Amino acid sequence: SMAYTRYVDNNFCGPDGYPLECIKDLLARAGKASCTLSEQLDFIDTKRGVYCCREHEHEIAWYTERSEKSYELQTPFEIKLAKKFDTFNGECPNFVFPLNSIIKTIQPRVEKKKLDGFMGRIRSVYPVASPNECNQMCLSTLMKCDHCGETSWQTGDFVKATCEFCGTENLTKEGATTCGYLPQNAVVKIYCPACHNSEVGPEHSLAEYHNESGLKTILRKGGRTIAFGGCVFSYVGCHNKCAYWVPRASANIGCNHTGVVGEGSEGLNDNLLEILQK
Ligand SMILES: [Zn+2]
Ligand SMILES: [Zn+2]
Ligand SMILES: [Zn+2]
Repeated sequence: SMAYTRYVDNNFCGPDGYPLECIKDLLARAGKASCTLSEQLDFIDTKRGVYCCREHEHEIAWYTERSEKSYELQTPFEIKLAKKFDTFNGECPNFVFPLNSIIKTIQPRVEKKKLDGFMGRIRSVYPVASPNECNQMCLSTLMKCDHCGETSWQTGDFVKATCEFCGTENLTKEGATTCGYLPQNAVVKIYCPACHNSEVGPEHSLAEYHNESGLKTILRKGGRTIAFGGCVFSYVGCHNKCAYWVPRASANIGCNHTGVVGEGSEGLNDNLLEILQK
């Protein structure tokens, strides 16, 4: 969903599950910005499909089932199923979800008399009496350790994980990720710079959190988003100077496992599937 990227699903959305600017422009110029996805994809095929943008090339790596919402409005949250495109030969690039997966998106909760502070914010996602009922997820990154130089599944969150071998804390590196088995009231709870630092404070805005978080997000339709381990995370709010993210979208490859995404994920998922059968 950058300016241009080659690889798309059969619905012409990018590897991050978001629409391409170039395709959005093409649809706008033809006066089909607010048409259904089916009608926009009919028109894209009229413009020669993956060659629809004359000045660069696209290539379909994934089959995905999405909603009928206008291309411009499509998000990872609109994906329901993800697999390799039947007619694409070779290894797929990195994709927001694991192959042969089903996706569930969190519905925003309705509440007559909304609670104050974090309780109102978290109850917009999960029906919990307290924050204690939320279960923090196990986000694992297959990466090399700064200390012992072993490459293993290090467990933690989006930003940091711990080496099982030597116990050294490592910043999350590029490589295969997983959110493991999705628990009930699944949350990611991380240190909040905006809460802790004396310049901002724990009554900071939603905007202020993202400004000070040090995490890479883009303000886009569906809100600011972080993709990790076969989930797409949205920011709920802060409780006790800790930022709470929820898997607004979560993949399921079987047994409620969020599966593996990133370098080598196809091999790792195939190996994982043979365990989950048992
Ligand atoms: Zn294009
Ligand atoms: Zn280590
Ligand atoms: Zn905060």
